[PDB]
Formats: sequence, structure tokens, C-alpha cells
Amino acid sequence: MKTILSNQTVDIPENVDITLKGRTVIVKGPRGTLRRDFNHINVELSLLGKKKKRLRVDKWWGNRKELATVRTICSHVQNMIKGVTLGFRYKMRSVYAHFPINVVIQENGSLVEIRNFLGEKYIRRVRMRPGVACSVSQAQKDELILEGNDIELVSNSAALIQQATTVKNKDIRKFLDGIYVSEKGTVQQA
Amino acid sequence: VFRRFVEVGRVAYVSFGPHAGKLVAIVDVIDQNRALVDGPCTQVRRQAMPFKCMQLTDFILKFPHSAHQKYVRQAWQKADINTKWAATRWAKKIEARERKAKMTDFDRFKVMKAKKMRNRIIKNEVKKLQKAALLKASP
Amino acid sequence: EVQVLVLDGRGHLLGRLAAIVAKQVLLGRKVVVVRCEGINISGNFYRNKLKYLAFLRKRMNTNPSRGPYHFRAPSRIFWRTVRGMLPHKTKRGQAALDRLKVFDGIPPPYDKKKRMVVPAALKVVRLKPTRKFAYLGRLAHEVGWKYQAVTATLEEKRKEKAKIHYRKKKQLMRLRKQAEKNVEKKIDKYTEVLKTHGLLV
Amino acid sequence: KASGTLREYKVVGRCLPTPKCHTPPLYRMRIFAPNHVVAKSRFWYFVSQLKKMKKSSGEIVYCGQVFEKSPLRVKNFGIWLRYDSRSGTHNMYREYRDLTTAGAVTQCYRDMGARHRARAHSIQIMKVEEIAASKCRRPAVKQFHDSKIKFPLPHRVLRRQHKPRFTTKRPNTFF
Amino acid sequence: SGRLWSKAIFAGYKRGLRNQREHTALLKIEGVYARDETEFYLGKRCAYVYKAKNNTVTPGGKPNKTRVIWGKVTRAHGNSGMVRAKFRSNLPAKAIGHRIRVMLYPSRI
Amino acid sequence: SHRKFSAPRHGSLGFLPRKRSSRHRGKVKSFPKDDPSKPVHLTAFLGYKAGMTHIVREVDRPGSKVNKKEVVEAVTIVETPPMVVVGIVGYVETPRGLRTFKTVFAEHISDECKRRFYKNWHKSKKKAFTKYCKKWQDEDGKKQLEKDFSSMKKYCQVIRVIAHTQMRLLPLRQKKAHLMEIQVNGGTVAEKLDWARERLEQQVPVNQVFGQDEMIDVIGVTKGKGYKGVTSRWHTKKLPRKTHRGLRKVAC
RNA sequence: GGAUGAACCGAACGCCGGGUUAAGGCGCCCGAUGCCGACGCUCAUCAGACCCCAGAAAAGGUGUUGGUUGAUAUAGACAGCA
RNA sequence: CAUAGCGACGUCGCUUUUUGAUCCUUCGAUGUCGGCUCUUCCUAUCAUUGUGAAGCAGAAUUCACCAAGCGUUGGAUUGUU
RNA sequence: AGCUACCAUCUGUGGGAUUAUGACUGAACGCCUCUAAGUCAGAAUCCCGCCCAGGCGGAACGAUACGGCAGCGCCGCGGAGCCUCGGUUGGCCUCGGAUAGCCGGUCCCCCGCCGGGGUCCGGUGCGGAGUGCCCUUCGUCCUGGGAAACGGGGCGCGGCCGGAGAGGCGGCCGCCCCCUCGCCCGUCACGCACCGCACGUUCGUGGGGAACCUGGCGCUAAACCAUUCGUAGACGACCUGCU
Ligand SMILES: [Mg+2]
Ligand SMILES: [Mg+2]
Ligand SMILES: [Mg+2]
Ligand SMILES: [Mg+2]
Ligand SMILES: [Mg+2]
Ligand SMILES: [Mg+2]
Ligand SMILES: [Mg+2]
Ligand SMILES: [Mg+2]
Ligand SMILES: [Mg+2]
Ligand SMILES: [Mg+2]
Ligand SMILES: [Mg+2]
Ligand SMILES: [Mg+2]
Ligand SMILES: [Mg+2]
Ligand SMILES: [Mg+2]
Ligand SMILES: [Mg+2]
Ligand SMILES: [Mg+2]
Ligand SMILES: [Mg+2]
Ligand SMILES: [Mg+2]
Ligand SMILES: [Mg+2]
Ligand SMILES: [Mg+2]
Repeated sequence: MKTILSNQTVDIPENVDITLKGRTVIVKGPRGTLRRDFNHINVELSLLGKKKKRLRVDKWWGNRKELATVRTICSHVQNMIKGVTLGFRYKMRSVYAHFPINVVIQENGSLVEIRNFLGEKYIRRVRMRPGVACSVSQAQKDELILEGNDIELVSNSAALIQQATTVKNKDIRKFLDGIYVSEKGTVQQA
Repeated sequence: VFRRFVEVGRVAYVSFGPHAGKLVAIVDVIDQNRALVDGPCTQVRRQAMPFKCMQLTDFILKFPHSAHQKYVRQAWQKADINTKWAATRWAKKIEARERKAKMTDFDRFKVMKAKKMRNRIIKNEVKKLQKAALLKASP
Repeated sequence: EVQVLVLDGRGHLLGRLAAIVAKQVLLGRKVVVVRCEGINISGNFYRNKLKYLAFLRKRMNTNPSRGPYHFRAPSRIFWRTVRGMLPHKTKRGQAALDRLKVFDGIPPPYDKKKRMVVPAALKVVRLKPTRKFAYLGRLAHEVGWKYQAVTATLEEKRKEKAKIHYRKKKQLMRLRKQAEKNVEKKIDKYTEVLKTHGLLV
Repeated sequence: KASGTLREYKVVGRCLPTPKCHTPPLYRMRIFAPNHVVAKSRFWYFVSQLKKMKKSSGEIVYCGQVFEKSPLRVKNFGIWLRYDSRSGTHNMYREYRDLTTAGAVTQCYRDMGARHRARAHSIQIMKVEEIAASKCRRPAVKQFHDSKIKFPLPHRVLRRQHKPRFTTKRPNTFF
Repeated sequence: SGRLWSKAIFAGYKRGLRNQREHTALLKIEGVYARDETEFYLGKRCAYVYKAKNNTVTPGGKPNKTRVIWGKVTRAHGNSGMVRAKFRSNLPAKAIGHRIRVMLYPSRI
Repeated sequence: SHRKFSAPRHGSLGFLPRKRSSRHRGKVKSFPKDDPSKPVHLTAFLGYKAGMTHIVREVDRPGSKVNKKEVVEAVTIVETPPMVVVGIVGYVETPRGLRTFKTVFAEHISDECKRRFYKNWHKSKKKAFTKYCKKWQDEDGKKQLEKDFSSMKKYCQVIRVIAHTQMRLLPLRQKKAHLMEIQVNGGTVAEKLDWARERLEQQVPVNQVFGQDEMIDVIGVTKGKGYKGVTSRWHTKKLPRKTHRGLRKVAC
């Protein structure tokens, strides 16, 4: 069976505009600009709203494998709209048993230094993705705040920090040390 | 993106098959590969036809699906397509292709004489314009 | 034909292109293939890389110097594929192979010459859009080719000189179209003859 | 059995007259075969499984091709059958859209061979019947029941790949 | 003042996979790639022209090193426009992939 | 059947063509990967193995037993007279690799340097570069040379200098100079060309090439030993005395 | 013809020309599909490619497709949000 | 505590590093055990690189995956494997 | 002295795609999910480097033959030829590219008079189209009309530029000499009209090898043996030396 059409329409807020070039989406909002292409997916992109900016994606004659990509793009566009208007803020908590984790933020929040994870003298230097700003919060005792436009880059940057602080040759169930992501919040809370 | 859609009343062009080079109209669609096709004014009775020998044109007719040939014939006659089709670039390109193919040896000779003279005058004018545009000396 | 046929390998399938060319060179037609790094192979990149790595392992255990000479240049990889499709162990096959020349990028013997393309061996038409393919240039680079970097910079130079040549040709074409407007009173007689006989719609 | 372009055959046959039943009852079957030779062969094969008949013990009184009543009307066919898989016999109900009854059975033979690797000698059609759109159950058929149906042809693959075999301009697909 | 003959390529002899009938040969006329196009070239005359070391006669001309082998097209081979040809003497195998002229002498039009 | 006890194989497989070296000088085969940030410097130099001796020095390796102690270390004395640059070669980066774009030599080639081109300096009339050097003074040749320089300045990617060692300073019986291409690193192609131009017909001391307490690599040809048995060529295990056909061989 | 093979498929044999087939084939080697072939299925980080035949099982898959049975759903399914 | 680790009763395979079964090649002869030397290959991985699981607190240990690149000894006894 | 021993001393290396595996975003399945599309980290694995040899594989550069007739090269397409090897029978002098999109053109902005952005105009079964384009060959004599007359043609001179990935190629100036010829439609006749016959028509002054004459510009060398050396070595080969 090949479905004739599996469309899905997203809604663009008026404060942000979208310009389409082929299958490349350009999102221009208050918090910055985001570009992401979708040439790897054979879809038709249409802009319905000259008045309220409805964006429609269409797939013609697709099988069950490729109708899943239709909403996959739609979620990506919603993430782009979310980023350019609210931004993604990730909170990571450093947990430890006896050796307190020491975190030093380098220039512009683009580089993070982890000093005394599990009490070993090795110094971990994890480099964030461009456009992602990390910082030590003043809100709590152990919190790292990662703010950036793209959820792709921010969550990837946070996961790099978490995977770096990985216990080895020990019972990971008992040894609970490591920096873990707590919540996936936003900025400006609008 | 797309502008030409397979739909009831769409006028298609028969590239190949037993009815190649004719205009047809779609009555209904079947099995995502064929359709009910009936062009009455182009001398094509109603029959199934695959989409691989269909090229979508820019003309869509207004009649209900699975209508009889009488309604389609009136829909083809009223708001006629024959005059509209022959005025398009697409038809005359096909028309020019036909007369080029059947151009005779003497007709080939006359064109070559015509092509020889026309190219020389135009190339002379281009040379005239080239030196005309050669009078440029500006900081 | 009697002239030298030149084919651009960009967006072409390896086996599909080689079969058509191998028939041509047996017919006494000189064929030159440029930009062999642009040849695409069906199947995803990792599987294609595994195929060549198995090919690498095939060597004479007694003396690898006499073993299968594993070529790493994209031109040579396409060249070896055509050799398989030809009776290279014969005098006719060697003569057929000598009528074939392969190149990476576009050398100055063919940079100023228009390149033909085989529709029947094109990636865009002989491969379904959702299927995975690999680039011979990237595959050659990851298996041992040492000139992917220089080729890209050299090809960057050629595109720039081609664009300037192209834009000059546009200006001539733009000049011609306006020129045809000026010579209109004395040209319509010959133009109408072409209208009657198909040419110049 | 082989295939091709199947035709519908109305086959009427009965037992030979014997001095117990002077006129044994007549039986009618619809056989889809490439030609009437196969249709008469399959008719004896079918009456044998149902009645206690034989080709030598009976005769066929009529064998005529069945012309479709409305070959210019689009209609949905519901086809009931039985067939032998590699590990058992299964009944099936498949729906296809076609102009003629014979075409629909032809589609079913192609579909069963493609989807279940069933050869024609194992497929055993038992009833073909035209049904209304609202009674159709296959979503593949139901997507065509649209009075305002509209779709484009997105990716027109080039078919004249060897005319010309060599050229200078890459083909276009958008139309 | 003109080519006056159709270009053809001596592809090879008519053959099976493991057998070779050298008395007849297969040709490929340039621009002819379909079986229905070959109808014009059925019955036409084809010749193979080569050169040699010794001088030979020339009908109505000075002796030269030009030699020629005569033949004609009998039927079309396959669907792709290839044709069969019978010559007075079987074509030497060194002529494979070389020009064969189509003389148009038995013109049916 | 497998061998009873697995042992490491004899002899490296990274030097398998165990043949006489086709050269006597020993070619560089790899120059340092040039970067434009560093200033202009040279990379290679030629020396002659005079011999060996040993020294006594203080060790500054903390945590070691010889820290702040006295040790002896064998050292090698290699005579390195200053070189003389006589030519410049620039290379162009082809898709097939590298090829010699153009070579420019200098005037006043030393007599010992000219001996390299002659297999028989005695019977020769010493004719090399006699007509080539005549272009260094005429109107046409100097005009031609500048075009070669600018062409090398706009096309080549790496330039190299040819230098010969002054054999007259050395006490060897050999009077024939040794020529070697030396890559010029550290800068733009234009700047290194200008520097190579200013060092033509000049003497390059080793101090301008190397420095104190730095690590370098040595390229050369080992001592010839002639035909040798497998026991010495590959350091295989000897066979016992009871062997019939001899014991300095390989059994299987 | 089955790449190759005493038995398999076809077909048995004086020397030749023409035409037509069998079994099998028609991307290249290599003769033939350089048909605008038809319908679908299938992505394999050891795919698959034809009697003999030259290599695989039981058992699993929420990969995908078809079909059977049963059930729920505008007297509102299912899922998410207390 | 079925499945951390084991798998009775049953059941389907794989390997040709054993011993069987057969006698197709060799009887106008292919040198028959074992040891020494020496090279290569395989993985059903003993150790080493990187991982998952454990009734993995650490340490020690077991199972499993990618994996054959490197390494896998010196001796008494016996011709011995 | 030479050879020589973990029996003494020295030295032994960087990168990439990635497996297993751990993850990101995210559907399928308005939930979840490492996976379907798309991303990340990742190794004694693999490959490359470093190192070893260097193709019936290329590059650049030098010097290129006597003091006596003595060879040779370059320039002449200079002439007359001899022998051999054969193919061929108009050219295209070029964008990048995508295919669920393109192509061309135009107005405003910034990029140093031209590119690239955005409005606009057109085309899209490609017609500013390789199913295409250009040249197109019987030749001359009267003979008019249109095209031109800022024109063409010089194996005619000197100069300039571009092209280096294999540039061996392309373009442009200034001077001199020819025709006012060639392009099309017309007028006017002529040519061996060789009496039906094939290899005709082209590249083409084809390529290669001697060799005669003929002008100018020219150059006057190495290799190998023998000998010597021993950084080398079975012999060869290799490193060397010789008013
Ligand atoms: Mg532990
Ligand atoms: Mg072992
Ligand atoms: Mg003995
Ligand atoms: Mg056979
Ligand atoms: Mg077989
Ligand atoms: Mg026969
Ligand atoms: Mg075959
Ligand atoms: Mg063929
Ligand atoms: Mg026996
Ligand atoms: Mg014997
Ligand atoms: Mg013996
Ligand atoms: Mg033996
Ligand atoms: Mg394993
Ligand atoms: Mg090894
Ligand atoms: Mg002992
Ligand atoms: Mg003892
Ligand atoms: Mg030692
Ligand atoms: Mg979610
Ligand atoms: Mg994974
Ligand atoms: Mg990575």
C-alpha cells in the first residue's frame, strides 16, 4: 500500500518568519537565525499563510517507512521555532560521593574543565559546539547551564560532558558519580 | 512545488502507445498506475491507459468523475482546447518537429541557403555591436 | 563515431558506466573519462568500503609483489573495472583497453572541451531516490588514495576559470539576442523560411 | 497452470447419459483461463473435486467466453480464493480495482505470485464478485474512493535511456 | 565532394558462444539502433577498404595501394539495429572495429 | 599441524628488499611538513662519519637514579663543512603527485661541484654549464630568468635548493662533491624564493641549519658486508653439530 | 546449453549454402531485449541470482508486506495531560 | 528467584584438530612416528586494546561482544604426540 | 687494525574513516525509543603516514662529437625523389550543478567598472533546445538587385597577453601587400559531354627510415674498456683518483 498523501501542517508565530529555498529552511527570529536543510528527504514544502504563516509539508506515494519522516521534519521545524524564540536551556547536576567535582568555565563558555572527577589528577577538557554557551549557575550548589539556539547542538554538547564523566572498571550501580542532565528547560520562560 | 496534478478533467498528452501524439482527458483513476482516459474530440474512445505514457498539460476540465462521453465531449467543445492547444508553444514545437522530419532534400537545400545568409548578417551585426561596445574607456 | 568521446563521471554508477564504455572501446571508438572521483556506487558507503577491503586482502601469499595490483586512484579503479568487462588477455582486448583513457579531475587536454554524459548510467535515473550510495572519491581517500585534497583545490581553480568563460559566453549570447532584434527588417525573409521548415520555432 | 491475459469462460458440462439417469443435471462454472483449452481442462478438475465426475464419464455442452457487462465502468472486485502455502492451505479475500472481471483475476494471480510466491497451479479462485465502494475493506482500494482525488507524478524516471545513448544535457525529472 | 556512404562498424562474425560462422558477419551502422530502421539498409551493398604494401589495379584509375573487399547486407541481427552481411571472401579478423562503407548502390527508392 | 611452541619471527618485514642500495648518498625521502608561520629555515644537511668517542656529562633527569650524577655516553663525530648552494628547484602539486616544474642554476659553479656530472673528470674537457652560465650576463637570459622566478612564484608549492659539499676541505681521497636537494621551509613561496635567491653562491654553515641539544634524524647506507649466510643475514637459530648437510642453514 | 564436468536438459553425427527451432539465454566479456516491457516484493556492517549442483536446521523479529480470527470505537476509541 | 551463572527429560545443527565406515586415486614405490628449525593461516580469545552484564562494595573472578595486531616460556621423567 | 656479542653502546613514530559499545534529536506508534531520515564519542581492528624497493611510468636541467673534411642540430615545407607503416573520409573553443526542481532576463543593495543577494519579467515535456548548433565544396565569363563596404586573405613581418594538472594551445596589437573577390537571389555561357558502372571525395604537405642537391644560423662532447681506489665486492656491479 502506498498512501496518496500524508500532509502535516505546523503553525509559525508572527514574530518569526520562515523563508524556504528548495528543501532548506531558514528561520529568522528574535533570538537568532537557524538554517537546516532536508535534501535527504523527498518532501514538498509549502507556505500557506500570507496572514498567519501556516507551513505545510507533503509526501506523495510513500510507504510506511517514509511517512514517518513527515512528522520528523515537523518536529524539527517546531524545534527551530522554539529555539529562535525561547532557546533551549539544559541543567546538568554534578553528583559525587567523596571527591567533589570541580568545574571551571573557560572563555565565552565554549570550553569546560573538569578537575577532580573521582579524585584522579587527569584534567578533562570538553569543547562545546559553536553557538552553545555553558556556564556555572548561581542558582544551586552544583548546576551547569547550557544555553543555545539548536536543541541538536545543546543536547549533544551536554551529552558529551556526561559521557566524559564515565566510571570505568567499577560497579556503575554503586558508583553514582558523574554529571547528569536534570531537566530540559527553556530561556525567557515565555 | 508541483503545479500539474493527476485529477479528473486534467488534459494529458500521449507521448507513446497506440495513440501517440494525441490529446486526452482523464475521467477516473485506478490502481495508482492507470486511469480511465477518454478524449472524444481527438478521436480516442474511452479506455484504460497507464501514466507512463501521460504528460500532464496545463488544462483541466470541469465535469464529475465517471461521467459519460457526452458530457466530456461537451466539456471539451465548450471552452474548447483544440484552438487553445495549437496556440501554445508545446504544440508548435511538436508541429515544427514534424515538418522538420519530413523536410525534403530540395527543402534541405533551400534552408541551408537561408541559414547561410541569415547567420552571416547576424554575425556581422554582432561584430558591429562588439566594436560599438568597444568604445569604453572609463576609470 | 570516429571522434574521441569524452564522458564526465559525475553522478554515474560504476558498473552501469563501465559496461557501456567497454562496448564502445571494442567498437574502435576512443573513449576518455574524466572526473572519475565523481562516480557513484550503489549501496551505502560502509558496505562498499567493506567490499574493497575484502578485495585488498586478496593477495598472493607466496609473493604479494606478484599478487593482484590493488589500485587506489579513482581513475585506476574505474580502469580496472572496465578491464574485467573486456577480454584483456587477448590482443584485441589490449587494443580495446588502449583506446580507453581515464583521468581524475579534468586535465587541460579536456578542460576546454564539452563533456558527454550517458543517461542510461546516471545515478539520478537508475537509482531510487531513497537508496544509499557512496562516492568513489571518498572511498578512494579512505582506502589509500593520496590526492583527494589536491584534486579538490585544483578542481576549485577549474570551476572559477570555467565560470568566467561561461559568463563571457552569456554576454555573447545576450549580445546576439539583442543583435537579432536590430537586424529584423532584412532577416525576416530567411527566418520565415525556417518557420515553414521546422527550424527556429 | 500458466498465465498471460486471462479470460472469463462460461463452461457448462454434465455426466454422460446412463440408464439410471437419462438426463443427469447440468452444471455451470466460471473458469478463468488464458484460452478455452485450459478452461475445459480446469472445469473437469473442478467438477471432480466437487461431484463424482470424470472427463471420460461426462461431456461439456458449452464453453463460451464471458464478455464484461460494463468494461467502461470502474468497479472494485472482491475475490475469495484458497491456495497452498509451503506449510498449509489458507483462504484469502483480496480486493482489486479493474475495469473487467478477467483483469481483476489477472491482477490477483500477479499479486499472489509476487507477495506469497504462489504459482497458478496452487491458487484456487472460488468466487469473484463486484462490490460497492462502502463495503470494501482494503485501505489500498479505499484511498481511491475520493470524488475530489488529486495527486501529482513526483519523480518521472527517464525511460528512453538509450535514445540517445550519449548526450550533453542531464535529464530533467520535475514536470 | 561528399562522404556518399553510410558509416558502419565491423563488430564481428555471426557466432554462438563457442562457435564462429566466419562466412557471415555482423555490422553496426552509425545512427541505426532499432530493428525497424534497418529496412532501408536491407539489400544495400557494403565494402571494406584497406591498404597494403604492393600496388594493385584500380578500375578506371592509376594503380595504387588501395584494396577493397565487396559484399552486401542480407538481414538485420537482433533488435538493436545490428545487421548481417555476406562478402565475396570472409572478412579478415584484423578489420574488427574499423570503418565499413554502405554504398547505397541497390537503391529501392 | 601447528608448531609446538609459538615464537616471534626472525627479522623485520619492513626492510624486505634486502638488496644493495641503489644510491650511495642516501636520499631524504621525507622533508618536514612546511607551515607558513615559521620563518625561513633549511631542513637537511650533509656530513661525513669521522668516527666515534665518548664523553662525560651531568644528567638533569629528575626522579632517575642518574639525576645530578656523572655518566659516560658514546658520541659520534660527523664532519660538516659549510655547503654551497648552486641551484633552485620548485615543485608543482599534480593530481599524480609532484613533478619538477623548472630548475634555475647559478653562475660560477665550483670545479669540485662540476665533477659530479662527469664520470671521467680526467678525460673530459670540463664543458658542463659553460653555455648555460652565458645567459647570466646577456639581455635575453636575465630577462628569461626573471620569468622563471615569477612562474615558480605563482605556480610551485615547494622550492628546494641544490648544495654541494666542499670536498677540498676534507682529507678524503675523493675530490668529487656531493649534490643534494634541500627543501626550504617556513614561509610563503615568494619569501622563500627571495631568501633562496640571496643565498645563491653562498656558504651555509651548520649553525644556520641546526642548533644545540635538539633531536634530528640520520639518513645513510649501512656498512657493506657482502654475501652472508642466513645465520648472520637473519639471525636464525643454528642447527646442531650432528647435522649432515651443515648447521648454518634453515631447516624448513 | 549447465562457466568448467563420461551419466543432466535438448538433440545424436557423410561434406556444404539458405531459413527455422529445441534446451537455454539476450548489461560486458559474449550472439541476442540499446522493449519509453507489465505487476508487485526486497536493503543485507557475511543480501540474492535457477534440475543434477556443489553448502544449512530447529528456533526468534514491534524490519516490512499480505491474509485469518477475535475484540474495542461519535452510547466516543487508543495514546498523552490529574 | 527458570533463564546472574547452570540446563534434566527431549530436540535441531555445526567441525573434520579423534576414532570409526567405505575402497575412488597411488602396488613398473608420493619415504611411513616423534623431536629440532622455520614460515604462514584460522578463531571456537589464554593474556593484552575498547565495551555490556553479574548474587560486580573494593580487590579477585565469571559470562558476552568488536577483535587473531602482538604474545603464549625455561626444566625432571619417558622415543613418545 | 678488521670482524664481532642485550657479552658493550644507540634508536624505534603521527593521522583518518570507523567495529563493538555508550549516547543526541526524532518519528514510526498525537507516549517512549541510539534509527527509520539525520548527528556525536569510540579502539592493540582496518587504511594511510614514517620506513623499505622503485613500472615496458612520467618530470626538470647540463653537455652534446674536426682541426680537419666532419659529423651533427636548428631554421626553408626548399626542390627532386627511394623504401616502409597504415588508419581515416566536416567541426563544436569547456559553467556549476539539483532532480519533491530548474533555466534565462531585468530593477534596488552591498562586494572592487564587475560578481553575488532580494523585487520583477519570461520559459520549463528542456527551443538562449546536443532530437542541438556552426561551416557546408562544381569552378569560372557577361550580368543586375540586395549583404556589406569600422571587409576579407596572407604557411607576409615585429610585438603583447592569457594558459603549468599533461601548460605544445588560444587570443590580441602595430606595419606591409592583394581583391574590392568571395554571402544570397537573378542574367549570360563555357569547361573532355571521356558515351551506366567499383577502390571516387578527407585529414594530408600523414607517420617512420636511409639518401641527392640546395641557402642561412650555428656546436666542437661524452660514455665504456684499461688503470687506480676500497666507504664495495663470488664474478659482475658500486664508491673513487689520474700536469
Ligand atoms: Mg573490580
Ligand atoms: Mg599456539
Ligand atoms: Mg649423520
Ligand atoms: Mg556444453
Ligand atoms: Mg555450474
Ligand atoms: Mg546453419
Ligand atoms: Mg551466458
Ligand atoms: Mg552483443
Ligand atoms: Mg579402489
Ligand atoms: Mg609411480
Ligand atoms: Mg620417488
Ligand atoms: Mg616426493
Ligand atoms: Mg570470533
Ligand atoms: Mg605480523
Ligand atoms: Mg633436558
Ligand atoms: Mg632425569
Ligand atoms: Mg645486545
Ligand atoms: Mg516526544
Ligand atoms: Mg548503534
Ligand atoms: Mg566520529
